Amino acid sequence: ASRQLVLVVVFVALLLDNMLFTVVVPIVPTFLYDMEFQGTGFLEEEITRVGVLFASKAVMQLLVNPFVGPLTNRIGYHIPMFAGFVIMFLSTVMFAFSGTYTLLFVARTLQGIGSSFSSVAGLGMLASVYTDDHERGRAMGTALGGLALGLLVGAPFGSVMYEFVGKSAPFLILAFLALLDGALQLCILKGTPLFMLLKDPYILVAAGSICFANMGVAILEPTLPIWMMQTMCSPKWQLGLAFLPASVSYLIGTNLFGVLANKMGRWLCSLIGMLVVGTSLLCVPLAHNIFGLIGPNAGLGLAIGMVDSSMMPIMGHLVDLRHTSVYGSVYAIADVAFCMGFAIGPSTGGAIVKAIGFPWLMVITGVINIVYAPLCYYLRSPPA
Amino acid sequence: ASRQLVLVVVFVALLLDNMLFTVVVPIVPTFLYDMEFQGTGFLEEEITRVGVLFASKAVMQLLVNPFVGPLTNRIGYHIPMFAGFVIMFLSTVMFAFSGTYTLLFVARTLQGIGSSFSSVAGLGMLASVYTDDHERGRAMGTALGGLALGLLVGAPFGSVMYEFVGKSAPFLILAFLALLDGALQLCILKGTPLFMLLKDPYILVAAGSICFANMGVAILEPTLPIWMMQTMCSPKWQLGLAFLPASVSYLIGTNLFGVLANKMGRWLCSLIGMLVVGTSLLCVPLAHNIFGLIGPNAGLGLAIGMVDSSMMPIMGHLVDLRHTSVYGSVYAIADVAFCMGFAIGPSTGGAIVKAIGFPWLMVITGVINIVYAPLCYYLRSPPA
Ligand SMILES: COC(=O)[C@H]1[C@H]2C[C@@H]3c4[nH]c5cc(OC)ccc5c4CCN3C[C@H]2C[C@@H](OC(=O)c2cc(OC)c(OC)c(OC)c2)[C@@H]1OC
Ligand SMILES: COC(=O)[C@H]1[C@H]2C[C@@H]3c4[nH]c5cc(OC)ccc5c4CCN3C[C@H]2C[C@@H](OC(=O)c2cc(OC)c(OC)c(OC)c2)[C@@H]1OC
Repeated sequence: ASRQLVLVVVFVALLLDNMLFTVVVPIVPTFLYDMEFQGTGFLEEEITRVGVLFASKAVMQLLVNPFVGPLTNRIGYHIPMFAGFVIMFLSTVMFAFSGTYTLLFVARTLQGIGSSFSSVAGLGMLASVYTDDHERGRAMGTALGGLALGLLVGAPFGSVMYEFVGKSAPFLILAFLALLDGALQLCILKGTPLFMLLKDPYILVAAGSICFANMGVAILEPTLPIWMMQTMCSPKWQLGLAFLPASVSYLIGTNLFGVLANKMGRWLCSLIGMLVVGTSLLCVPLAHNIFGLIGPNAGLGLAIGMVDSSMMPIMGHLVDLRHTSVYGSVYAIADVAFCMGFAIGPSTGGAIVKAIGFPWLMVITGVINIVYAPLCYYLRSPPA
Repeated sequence: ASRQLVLVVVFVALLLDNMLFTVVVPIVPTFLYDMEFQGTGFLEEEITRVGVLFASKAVMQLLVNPFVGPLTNRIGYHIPMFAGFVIMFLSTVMFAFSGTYTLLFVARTLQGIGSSFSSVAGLGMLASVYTDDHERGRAMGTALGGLALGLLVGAPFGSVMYEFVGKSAPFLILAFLALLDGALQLCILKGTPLFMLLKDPYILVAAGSICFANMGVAILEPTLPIWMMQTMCSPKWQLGLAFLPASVSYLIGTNLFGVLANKMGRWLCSLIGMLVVGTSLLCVPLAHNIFGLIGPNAGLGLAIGMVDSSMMPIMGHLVDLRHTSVYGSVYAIADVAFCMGFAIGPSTGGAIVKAIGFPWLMVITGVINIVYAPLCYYLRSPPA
């Protein structure tokens, strides 16, 4: 029993969750194309179903989030984390051994449930173990940076491993890593609820800004590989590599602008980030080769880093100013915003790409971001 | 008689016209203040009249512009140019000796008529003298360079000279320069009309682009000095110097982006420059000292330079692609945009500032520019 073991456990759990989220994007469209028969343009018939597949995790996470907290209060913290590891291992094995469409849907649903359980339980355990105030910050920083590390490491992993070792290599590797995390976890040892926090306009503006900024990436996952295979004629191992700028630029932007944004005002950072997201999504569907998506994706990642570094401190400041705040107050609002974006984006986006073209979806999302960007003016000098 | 005299005549005429347009900015409100009266404040009662006074030039420029063409065809070019000198000299003398509000109105009106006549006749004479189709570009370029140069030394001239020499000095100097231009002038010697060009959407979008880009500076003239004397409490000689960044930044931006815009697309330059304007007009009314306007004014000038350097070649290309083009079709389409901007901006700005607050006007203009910015996506790849 030591304070570092819980940190390493939460680190590995969040890394595994984000890696399993990201790895699926290069793999599902390629597998669905391969099972029927770069050859054919029949993917338009399946776009609504591939889009609805991705939203299952967000929908189940939203459905299961409110019940997690009371369970942790009445039966502790370790058992919900063990449940999360078991569900994650079941999800990864089901992904590895699935052959049809329904099995992948079940895998995504189970992954959503396990992710919600593991996230809430791990945050609770890290809060409970450290009781120094200042120390909690350096622990939460490392644990939350683990998510970005997993996102960076796992984006081109699946696409490269699918065409070389097979369809069951990355999922079994993630299963072994989850088994290691579970084995490590085997050796261990209030105020203003969220629905009141979402009742004031100042928090709602920030949450909507975060959701609309992340919908650029939310609706680019299930629709970009299909677009690449239909038009660009790129090989199957480069589909995951097109998302590397979206992660590297995000990490660079979040570090640099967490350093710099306090000097020139946070609302200006949010406005410029939203505008850059809109312009980047507008310029995305003009590329005729894989090298042409290096620019717009990088700009997109930089603008999302802009918004995510300029909005969280504003949310914390508002919660401290007008309500009573706890350690995880900002986390619940951020998670609700992310899940709402990931659950509303793909489900409507698939319908839009069947009804009309893929570029019109990008133009619509960019225009929505640009129109919403002026509304960040409200956040400056928030009244008590 | 030669070909380098007409160039200097058109140069001096455009230079003096722009100086007389710009030097009235910090003289009218200060004259009203020191004729009606730290300082008791009532300028909110007269802001509407001050705003309406500035629109007369644009209004009867638009009213008189259609009639100058057939007159030039029937009776030549030199006589309408000499009439411009006579009307401009009358306007500057009237500005020098005016004491009441009606005289300033009629002087501005005369300046509008003289500016329209001088501009049309001068461009006609420059086109008539040169008939090489290569040196004509340099001939227009020098005159428009003088047009740009006037607005640099026009704004921080009246404000500085007013508090040190008096109210009758700069107008008399401009009158002497006008008489010199007339003395120089004394020793001298068709397709797709405009109303059909304003019928296709691809030109109307560009015209609205230029107009809504210049409305930010159009509504900033009559209302910024009054705001400065009401809040910032600056001396009377610093009102004119607050517009120098909007001139220098505009010149720098127009040079750089005329060099650079073709590499990254003209529509993207316009889209980026219509958002810098919206942010600049939003950060303008937050300053609490004179030194806080150096940033937003420079940004506004840079964005206007971006738009004006990325839109004119688009208009020329569109007119060549879909219609029949002449020497100054882009000139006419730009004039109809500038005059509409200067005629619609100040009046409604005065009404808004007397109805709601001054900062709300800049917020509305910035929101309008941001909303209209996505519509520049249409201008890429226009069909034939
Ligand atoms: C699945 O990806 C995630 O799930 C994370 C990211 C979401 C999004 C994203 N997805 C991609 C998928 C790709 O595959 C092809 C490629 C690129 C991207 C990008 C690029 C852009 N990107 C940003 C990532 C943001 C992460 O969230 C946090 O960093 C965070 C930080 C906090 O501390 C301040 C929080 O506390 C308040 C917090 O509360 C919930 C969350 C978020 O959840 C952990
Ligand atoms: C009165 O100001 C004008 O009247 C000129 C400018 C309008 C606007 C402006 N006003 C100010 C007043 C101030 O006092 C306090 C301070 C700052 C500014 C700024 C800063 C920003 N600025 C830009 C200036 C632009 C000029 O117009 C052209 O340069 C032009 C070029 C062309 O060549 C391509 C044309 O041909 C197609 C053309 O056709 C009609 C016009 C325009 O008309 C001549």
